[PDB]
Amino acid sequence: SGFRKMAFPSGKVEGCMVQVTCGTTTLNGLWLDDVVYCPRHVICTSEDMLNPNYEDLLIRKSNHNFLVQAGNVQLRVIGHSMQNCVLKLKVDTANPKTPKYKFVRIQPGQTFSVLACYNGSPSGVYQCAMRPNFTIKGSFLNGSCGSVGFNIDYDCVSFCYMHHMELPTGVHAGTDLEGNFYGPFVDRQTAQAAGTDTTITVNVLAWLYAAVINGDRWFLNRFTTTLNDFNLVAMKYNYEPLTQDHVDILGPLSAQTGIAVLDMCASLKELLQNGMNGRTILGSALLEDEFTPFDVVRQCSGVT
Amino acid sequence: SGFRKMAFPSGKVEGCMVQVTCGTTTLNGLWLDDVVYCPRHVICTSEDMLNPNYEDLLIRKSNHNFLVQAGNVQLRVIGHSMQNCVLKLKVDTANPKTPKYKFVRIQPGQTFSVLACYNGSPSGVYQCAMRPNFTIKGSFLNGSCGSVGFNIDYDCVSFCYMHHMELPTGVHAGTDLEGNFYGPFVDRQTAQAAGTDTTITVNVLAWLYAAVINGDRWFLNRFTTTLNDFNLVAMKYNYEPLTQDHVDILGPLSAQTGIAVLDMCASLKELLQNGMNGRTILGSALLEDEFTPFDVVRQCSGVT
Ligand SMILES: *[C@](O)(C(N)=O)[C@H](CC1CCC1)NC(=O)[C@@H]1[C@@H]2[C@H](CN1C(=O)[C@@H](NC(=O)NC(C)(C)C)C(C)(C)C)C2(C)C
Ligand SMILES: *[C@](O)(C(N)=O)[C@H](CC1CCC1)NC(=O)[C@@H]1[C@@H]2[C@H](CN1C(=O)[C@@H](NC(=O)NC(C)(C)C)C(C)(C)C)C2(C)C
Repeated sequence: SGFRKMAFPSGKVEGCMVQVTCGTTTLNGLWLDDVVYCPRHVICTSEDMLNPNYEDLLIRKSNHNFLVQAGNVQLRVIGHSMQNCVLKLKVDTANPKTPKYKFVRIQPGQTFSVLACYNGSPSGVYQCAMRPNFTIKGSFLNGSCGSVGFNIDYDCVSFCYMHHMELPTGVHAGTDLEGNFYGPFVDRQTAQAAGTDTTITVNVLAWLYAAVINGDRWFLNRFTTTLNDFNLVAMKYNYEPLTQDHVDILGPLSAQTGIAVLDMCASLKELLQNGMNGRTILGSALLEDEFTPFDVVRQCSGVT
Repeated sequence: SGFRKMAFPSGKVEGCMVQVTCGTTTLNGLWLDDVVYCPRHVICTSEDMLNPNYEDLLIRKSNHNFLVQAGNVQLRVIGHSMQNCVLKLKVDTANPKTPKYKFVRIQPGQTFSVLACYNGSPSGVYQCAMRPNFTIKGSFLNGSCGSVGFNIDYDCVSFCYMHHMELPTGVHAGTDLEGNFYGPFVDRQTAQAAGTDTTITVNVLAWLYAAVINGDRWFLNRFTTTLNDFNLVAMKYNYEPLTQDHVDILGPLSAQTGIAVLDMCASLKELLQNGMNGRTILGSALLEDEFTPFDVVRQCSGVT
């Protein structure tokens, strides 16, 4: 029993983290086969970051300007390109610890593990959700850039996030491993707005199922509701509208609890309308939306 | 910026996890040098667990009754003993992936990372606190027994916890790596009470410092207080009494925020007396006590 925010075990990603240095900027790189991936703003001075022309800045740089270090071992750069907002540094040495891997662009509301790194050394691992507004609420200090988000499928690491920048709330924006930002952000230090951020309704339901499975049932009331009716309560409380895809995704949890999704929506409506009256659900005094149905099924039926 | 419950990177511990099988019971073992450590109740049938005589039960067992598997590799057992509530299985093969390690007994209020494992395969990693009543609030399904808690100091893994049992709230009890339970618990399926559990006051203060460092300051009020005066508010709210050791431990955070500990206590008193009035601190609608000052300094000044 018990329900915690759990990250994937990070070992397979630890073996891929390197330090990348150009001028005095140091950040983290991801070393897979004979290619090191990092944020392209590694080539910028503090001044450059205000309005950088990355093509012109990159042109001043040659292979030998890029100090790539794996532990206490210097890799030799034999090629450099920019793909969108990532630098790819081609090295002579394939990473002998390269796991089976893929690059995936994750969808809003999906979760991933972050291996927060400094100077190419892993400090810590935690679980994050891609918010509907394509930010994450991470823990990222100066040095953390190029730290990566991932999922593990069997023995296969799916890399989905590289850390680039912090936005004015203490929220985080970054790219996929092809260097495409999640959201409207650009890698320039100028005014930029994250959208209004909605609650991942299907995640909150999954978490209420998690609460039921773990014996927290108090919020389970006498009522039911309709897709139309709940989705009207959702709109008012800045929750994302629930679809039949969502109802279908909740099937395994529904079937494990013998609680119809629409009953669970009725409980949710009453929590949104009445609040929680000083009580807790899985030790939280708030509705939690950073667990996918997948994460709940994984944790509550224990897959490796 | 940002503040999250972060676990140590788990790679060094992943390489130590094995599967241990006796009769039809399977759980996790920790393989260090030529010794595999697991919970001794691996030798029990469901019936045995009610009132086991571990000495007599162990006597029915020989080296060959113990199926130790590292991935798809069977280790050969050349010795077995019981130390307190752990079995030590001596194997022919030293773990080639043995990290630099120590066994430590942690104190109440200290944190550690759990690598939750099933059939000797790591599923996930999360951060836990040894509660004042020597339980933990983990995520542990059938199969999780022998999963371990640890800290990483430099390159040195300090193992501090092995998972043994679940108590009636969905709370967890286990041993150090010498097989001594934390708390009054025994490895028998019979009525057992965890003490009343107090709040780790020094941890809550560390977390309020974390909140200030990250710009959440609203709870910072005009008042101050005394050690005696706050500790009287603490007693009433089931908080552990704050000592000068605690004030001294909060020094680095005090000095980083230029906020006197006793002012921060005054804010805490008002939160305990008035509650939070529907507001949040670092995205929590509750006072968080599972971060040590150490964890706050680590995260908020980024050590690897
Ligand atoms: C990483 O590059 C790193 N070296 O680790 C770094 C992390 C942050 C945490 C403080 C430094 N990211 C940046 O430096 C990033 C690079 C410049 C400016 N960056 C920012 O993150 C800035 N954010 C920002 O200007 N946000 C908007 C665009 C105004 C909303 C900081 C003000 C936090 C430095 C670029 C290219 C975006
Ligand atoms: C591990 O052994 C394992 N195989 O992974 C297991 C984990 C729990 C989660 C369901 C099984 N632990 C036990 O089986 C443990 C072994 C027996 C009974 N155990 C319990 O955890 C029981 N708790 C319990 O009886 N608690 C008290 C003592 C009544 C407060 C369960 C009821 C949860 C099975 C022993 C030796 C304690």
